[PDB]
Amino acid sequence: IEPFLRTTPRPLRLPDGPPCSQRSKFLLMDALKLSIEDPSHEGEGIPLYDA
Amino acid sequence: KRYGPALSINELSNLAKGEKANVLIGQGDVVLVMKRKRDSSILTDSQTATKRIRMAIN
Amino acid sequence: IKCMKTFFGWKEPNIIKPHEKGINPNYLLTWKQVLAELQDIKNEEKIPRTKNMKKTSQLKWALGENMAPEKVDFEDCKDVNDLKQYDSDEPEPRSLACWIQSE
Amino acid sequence: YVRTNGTSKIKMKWGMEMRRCLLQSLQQIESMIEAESSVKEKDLTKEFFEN
Amino acid sequence: MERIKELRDLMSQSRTREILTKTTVDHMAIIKKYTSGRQEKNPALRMKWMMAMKYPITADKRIMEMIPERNEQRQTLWSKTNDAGSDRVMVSPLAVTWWNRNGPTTSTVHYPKVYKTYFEKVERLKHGTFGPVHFRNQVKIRRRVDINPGHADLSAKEAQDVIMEVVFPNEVGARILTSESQLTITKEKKKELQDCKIAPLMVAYMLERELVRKTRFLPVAGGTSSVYIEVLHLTQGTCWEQMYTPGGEVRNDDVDQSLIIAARNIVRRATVSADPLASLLEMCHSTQIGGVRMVDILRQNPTEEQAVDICKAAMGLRISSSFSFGGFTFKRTSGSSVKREEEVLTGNLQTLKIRVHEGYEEFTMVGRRATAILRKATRRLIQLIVSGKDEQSIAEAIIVAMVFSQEDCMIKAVRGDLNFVNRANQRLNPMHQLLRHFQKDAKVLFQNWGIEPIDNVMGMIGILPDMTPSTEMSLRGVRVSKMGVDEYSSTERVVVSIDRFLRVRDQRGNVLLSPEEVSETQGTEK
Amino acid sequence: MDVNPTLLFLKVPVQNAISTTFPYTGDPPYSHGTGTGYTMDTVNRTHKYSEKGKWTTNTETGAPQLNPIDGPLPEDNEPSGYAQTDCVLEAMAFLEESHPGIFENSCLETMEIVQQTRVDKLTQGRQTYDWTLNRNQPAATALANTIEVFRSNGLTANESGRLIDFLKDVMDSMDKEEMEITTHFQRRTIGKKKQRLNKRSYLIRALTLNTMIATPGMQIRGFVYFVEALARSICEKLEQSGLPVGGNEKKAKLANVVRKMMTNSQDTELSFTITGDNTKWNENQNPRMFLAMITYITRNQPEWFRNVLSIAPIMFSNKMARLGKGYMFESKSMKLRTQVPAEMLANIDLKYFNKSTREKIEKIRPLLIDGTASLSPGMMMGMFNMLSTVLGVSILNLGQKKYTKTTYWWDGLQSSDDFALIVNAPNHEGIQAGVDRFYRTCKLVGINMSKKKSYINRTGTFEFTSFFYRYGFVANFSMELPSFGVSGINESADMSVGVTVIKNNMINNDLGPATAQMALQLFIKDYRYTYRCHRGDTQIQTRRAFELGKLWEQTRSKAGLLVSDGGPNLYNIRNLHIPEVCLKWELMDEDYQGRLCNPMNPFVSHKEIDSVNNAVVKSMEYDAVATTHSWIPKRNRRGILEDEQMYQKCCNLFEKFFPSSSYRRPVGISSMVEAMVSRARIDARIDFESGRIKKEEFAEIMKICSTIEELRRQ
Amino acid sequence: MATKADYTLDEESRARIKTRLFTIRQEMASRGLWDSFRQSERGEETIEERF
Amino acid sequence: GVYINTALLNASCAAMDDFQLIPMISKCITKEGRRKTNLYGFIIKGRSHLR
Amino acid sequence: MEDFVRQCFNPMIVELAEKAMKEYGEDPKIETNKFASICTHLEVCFMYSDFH
Ligand SMILES: [Mg+2]
Repeated sequence: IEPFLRTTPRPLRLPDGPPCSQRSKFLLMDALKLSIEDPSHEGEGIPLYDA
Repeated sequence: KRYGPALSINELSNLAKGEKANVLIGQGDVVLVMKRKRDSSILTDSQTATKRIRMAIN
Repeated sequence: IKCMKTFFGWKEPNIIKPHEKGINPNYLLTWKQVLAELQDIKNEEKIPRTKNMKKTSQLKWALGENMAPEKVDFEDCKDVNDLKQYDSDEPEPRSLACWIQSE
Repeated sequence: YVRTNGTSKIKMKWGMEMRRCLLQSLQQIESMIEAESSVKEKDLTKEFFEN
Repeated sequence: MERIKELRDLMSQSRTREILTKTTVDHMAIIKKYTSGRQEKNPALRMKWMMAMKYPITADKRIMEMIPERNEQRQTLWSKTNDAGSDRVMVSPLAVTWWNRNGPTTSTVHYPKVYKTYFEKVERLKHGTFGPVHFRNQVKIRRRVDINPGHADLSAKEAQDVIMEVVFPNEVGARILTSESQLTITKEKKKELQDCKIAPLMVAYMLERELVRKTRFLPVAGGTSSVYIEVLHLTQGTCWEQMYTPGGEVRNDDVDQSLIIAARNIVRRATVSADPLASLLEMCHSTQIGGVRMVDILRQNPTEEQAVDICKAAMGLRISSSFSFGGFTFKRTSGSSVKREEEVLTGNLQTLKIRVHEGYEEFTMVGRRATAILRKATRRLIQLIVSGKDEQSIAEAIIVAMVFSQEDCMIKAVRGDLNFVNRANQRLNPMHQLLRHFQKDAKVLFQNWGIEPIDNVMGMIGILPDMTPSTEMSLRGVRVSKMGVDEYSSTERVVVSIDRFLRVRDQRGNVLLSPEEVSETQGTEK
Repeated sequence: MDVNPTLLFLKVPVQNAISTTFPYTGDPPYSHGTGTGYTMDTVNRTHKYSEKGKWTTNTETGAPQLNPIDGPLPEDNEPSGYAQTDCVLEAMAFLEESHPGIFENSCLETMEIVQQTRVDKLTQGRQTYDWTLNRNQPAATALANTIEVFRSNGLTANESGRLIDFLKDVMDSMDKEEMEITTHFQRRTIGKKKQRLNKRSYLIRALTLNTMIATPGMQIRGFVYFVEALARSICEKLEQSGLPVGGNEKKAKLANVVRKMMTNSQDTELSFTITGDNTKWNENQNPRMFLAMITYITRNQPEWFRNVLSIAPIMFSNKMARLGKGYMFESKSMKLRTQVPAEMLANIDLKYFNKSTREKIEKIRPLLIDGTASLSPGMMMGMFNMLSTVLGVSILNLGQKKYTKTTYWWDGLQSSDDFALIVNAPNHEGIQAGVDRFYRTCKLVGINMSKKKSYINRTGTFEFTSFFYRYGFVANFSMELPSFGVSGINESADMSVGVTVIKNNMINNDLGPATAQMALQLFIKDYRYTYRCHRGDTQIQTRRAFELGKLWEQTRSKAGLLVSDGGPNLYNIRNLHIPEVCLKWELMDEDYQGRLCNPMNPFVSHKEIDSVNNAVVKSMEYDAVATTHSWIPKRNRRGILEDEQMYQKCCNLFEKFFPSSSYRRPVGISSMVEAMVSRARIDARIDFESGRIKKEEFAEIMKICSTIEELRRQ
Repeated sequence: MATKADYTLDEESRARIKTRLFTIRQEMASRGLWDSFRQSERGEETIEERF
Repeated sequence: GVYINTALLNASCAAMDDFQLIPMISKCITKEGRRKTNLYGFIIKGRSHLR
Repeated sequence: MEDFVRQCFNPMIVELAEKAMKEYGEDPKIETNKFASICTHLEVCFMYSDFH
């Protein structure tokens, strides 16, 4: 049994190299959306018409 | 075969007292059955011989 | 106890006309408890003056102990959707029935 | 931003399951709420969500 | 016709004919497990994918004559196609909804009758009563509990027989046609379901669900009745609780009490008899409990008591390797002990012939109102832990445990004679007499038992001799847990030996059960 | 300000907020971490741990084999499988001494199980390595194929219908001099193919583990099954075990052990708890050790029982591990890819493989026989978990104060993979001595405790198989949140399963009221989206929307319609247990009620009882009313059987004549064909009698029945 | 079967014995033990299971 | 993400061997309580002959 | 099987079968096919001689 008392632990060493790159499926904080406040146009609901 | 063509269980009710016929029991097992004539049951069997052999052993 | 012992027509209790706005099964359960407690008393020898029924779920439910609203200051219950003044509403009118005449 | 990506049926299903994330969050706070209620013997939804 | 022509086609081929003629009907269900298909992993993903198709629902050929090809909007309901492996035509959810909105209509008079269980749940909920919630620490003791109220508690075999007679009238096995007891329930159901078009397999499954008993191991903190288990989610929580009462009908039977009384009478009257074994056997074979022979009930009911256990041992069966002492079901858990006979002089100058266990044994006891553990050495009480709702339960449990320990310290602490005799005027064994004596009064023993300090830790508190909580001092090896202790999780049933004296002896030579341990209380036969 | 939820562990103790340390809610969508290289590493490391043992040559397969048993005592802390037979026998002796009669009663129950079991049980396993086709196949199809091959090879003991009969059939097969495999070519024309396997080839195929972790063939299922039955029987009677109990009993066991070890501790005794894991469980469990312990367990027993129980370890001790698909070679110059099967890995140059793979192949070449590596020492997962648990519990039980002869003494649980020791002693020197003795004894028995994954803290807190114990509070996260999406059986089945799983989580999984309400909301939304059954009022323009709109415009009591027919959801913590059709039966309109429940609708299908109102996931049972919304969805889709569906075709047309066959396992001595013949004759006779059938049909039926009789007699 | 077909008992008792044995067979089969029982009979003696 | 993956899978099943243009659309409720529609971007799916 | 024999037949006949086998130094718990055969034998014997 090795004593564990307030001094033994150390931080975990991260790997060195270049900065890591985004890999998400889609944009998260840099997205922009083209908006229509009220889709009251003909044939509403279909994704193509709204787009 | 002598007793006649096999009957369905649902139609056994037409059998006369003590008449014996062929009926399909289980999942397709034709057997020859009869109505009872002696008003007994299978429970009382072996009781007399049970007591007799119990006396014999002891 | 002696008056009860004079009857022997006891059946299994069952509900014919149930309490529409109430607890029907627990009435049956508490009646059964009463009968069983009386038999247990009969089984005793040094019977005291009176016997107190043990606390049971059906007993509390029939009495209403478990249906009694609790107590809390108005500060901690003001924000209740259906918190209203006691139902001081005039009871609904009822037509005259011939059974009181017979009574 | 144009990019080329790939998706598998399992990945699409896991994407459509993201709403379950909601539940997870609640399951970690409610317990805490309940915990304090146990130590206080009273509800604590208001004294937490409105205090 | 179609069936016989298909059979002829099957017989034409060599392999199908060989399998038909070789395999006996007994093994039919064995060749029903030889499926060459492939089970669909992750069926949720498969369903999501399938629903997008045009015709993901399979219907039968007859649909072609009732549902037209297209509706008013010319949508395609059913397609001229067939499934992979059969002639099931392909149809879309549109077909289902069209059938619902415009299909032929009938009377569902039998649906409530077939589905009485679900509608019973509906009624029980519809007439319930609620009460104020309470927030506090919740203790959910774990135990076995019923599931489905409204059951007849029939054995699976009996339920199968009833179903076979009810819905399969002309396909019943030989046992029924060589049977006499035509159960009243069977005729009742046959009358109820006279003209029922529901699928017979559905009817059979529903009757099986309705007439069978089921039990589950759950943590409960309140009412344990069957109708109180179906709403356990609504009633008990980790920090809260809900006052609720079902408003249907309870079917609490009483046959268990009748069996208790019958077994007690049999043992009490056979212990004095010349040949208790054969005598008790003859009685059990020729006795009827409410119109049914007691043998069926003994084989069916899972009762646990000294009288019934000794009856099983005499008849020959498996019983729990434990004894219900002082109203508490005991169970050994660890260690081993050896039984030694000795003579002990009490504090009243009374000599008693006793048999004490020597060894470092451990037991768990579960009573009606408490749960406890006891580690005992050779004639030495080592550790005792108890947890109970009330102080009186605590005290009775501790008294039972200490009398079981049979230590020498309490022997000198006996005050008054121990001449208790049961209602039959049969001398009681020394341990039971000591148990009753200490039940009557144990203050003197408490004063002279043992007192020592205890370290204070969370979750457990001490007890002073006057049976009051304490944190700084308690009795020797006596402690109480502020949290409920979960009961025993399993029981061991082992082969046991029974002597003519109705004493059950274990394979190691020790004794397990005795008629003297049977309570002499009298009840009434419901 | 930077969000850093880990700091939350400065106020909320780790155990209380452990839910935050579990990232995924469900199966992560990659399922990686397996391959042929992994099998090479496993074989190499297993033979490394046992390298110091004796090297022998098997007389049947000719493969080298290793024997670490009774090897030299370990000198270092590296994992060693050099178990001693004498020590394990002494440990088992003490275990029996402290639990007399456990072995005997377990043996009796196992004997009963052996006697009563059936062959078809082996169709309830997972993916299985069909040796006949030399590839993975379903359990049912694999069993059918093995039965076909044995029948073609004059082995029909399994025809009796008993598992032990199938084991005797396998016994007959493996001593056979040659095995003949027949196959059909299903297109274009059909042909036949015959293949002959010598004794050694079939022997190797029987002792192979296809690796995809690995799955043995039908040869070695029954023996391990019976040994597992024995181990389960022994463990059911042990308090310190951790199997095969469920979620609720684990908490009780943990609380019991901790209270027993803590309360019994006096004011002058120090207690500690070691939460630990085993270095490499299945790589250091020598089959010989299990054979020795089974020999001790089955002392003074019938010889047939002893041999049936001893075959499994004997079979496993000379087992072969397959090397999967092979390797992939890519050339960038011509962008050319090829697949090299592992079979030729024995005789392929060592220049196409990187350094690590070169080392693996160099180490594994001497042990490679017929494309399979001989792995005598060590074991594979998922087969001998319970017996290993028994051995662990034995070594734990050895800790009783009487055995140790000194002040220190230990106890605790053991669930094979992980464990939690508890040690009591007077001083910290006593605790150290107790832990040292426990460690050395575990080493001698051949068990290595993961020193890195195992930590020791004063009694009160620990972990055990994802159950976190903190001062009496036990947190359960073994399975985490279940799948609340539509299971995918059908409309009614999915609805019932979702509501029932929410209810069960509330009862057992400590789920909250608000959490249950949100789960119900999410489930109803998912259901409505999936089944195109959106509200009749709402406009979402799906394929089904028009008909639902017409239905809604037709009915009157729109609150009664089912969710799948465009109706409001009426569930809550109140009525989670009520089936939908009942929950709103009273409100249902008369015409909608009649149509929805018309039993002559063509969309209702019922299968055998085992698959009625029950779903396989472990399995769960749900309650629902058989309505028009109980349809069954469409099915999606070298073979020894000429017609894969001959058995399914055969069982069908039995249900026709005898519907009861679907409900209960039919029993009869007459062959089937005569059963259909008699039933058909009786039915035709009564049908004629009624007047709904004329003379021509009667004559045709009797001619056909007579012809079937002649066909079957010949 | 019997010698000369001179069955001592009357049809009723023969039927009773036949039917008792038939029911025993059906129960043994439904309990998954009929096969082993029929197997263990070797001529005129019953032998222990051997493996 | 839920909308993206739902549209992707539905088009994949419905359009097996075509290049389908799938707008990335979402719906929302503004502070004024108006049904707003947002267009993040577009997605083009390749061959969806998935087994 | 052994449990089935114990439950399905009259217990007295079970006792007779047990005694008859124990005469040969056999244990039913090790051999049950012989036990069931002997129980069937005694049952058919006592059925034959009954009610006459
Ligand atoms: Mg661990």
